[PDB]
Amino acid sequence: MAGHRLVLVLGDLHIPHRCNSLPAKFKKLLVPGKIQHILCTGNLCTKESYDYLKTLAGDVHIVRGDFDENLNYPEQKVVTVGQFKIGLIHGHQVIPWGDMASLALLQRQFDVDILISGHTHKFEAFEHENKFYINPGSATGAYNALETNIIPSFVLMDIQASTVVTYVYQLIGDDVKVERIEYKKS
Amino acid sequence: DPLGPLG
Repeated sequence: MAGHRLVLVLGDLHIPHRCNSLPAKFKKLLVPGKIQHILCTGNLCTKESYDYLKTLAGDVHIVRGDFDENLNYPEQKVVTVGQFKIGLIHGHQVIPWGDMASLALLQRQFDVDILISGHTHKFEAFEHENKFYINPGSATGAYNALETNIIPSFVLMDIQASTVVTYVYQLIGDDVKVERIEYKKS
Repeated sequence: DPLGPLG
């Protein structure tokens, strides 16, 4: 993976109010010395989880969730990694949640190739009208505003040239499912 | 391969 840039994408942990920690099998995968950047959708919700992210990578980016204690976090962020402009927002601002029309407006407003958002606690990674939309879900399986059957998940973006290969990690039963999703810039 | 970049 020389020349690849590995970006961990996760959020909605809701530690400690809703969950105590990440699943054991996720923690065995998330080890220091591999990830280059972390893009976090927020709702950590405390400094202890931010410190944990810093153990995984030096470059940690977080946006403000509606339950985060740290009010210094920006509401939204745009970053460039390789050839991709990437937008990041927690997503409680999007009503109804996950609304495709509202996310596409945010894509155009941020002017990004990839838009990352959270809040639904439901993993999604898909291309729509030649732009890419990622929701990493909740890496702890925290309950959301509506329901409790939440699949723990996170995403890893492997960026090279104008291609991103998005690896999705889901805890289904007690086993980790891994799938690979490709998106190419035009 | 099986766990991608985290394997």
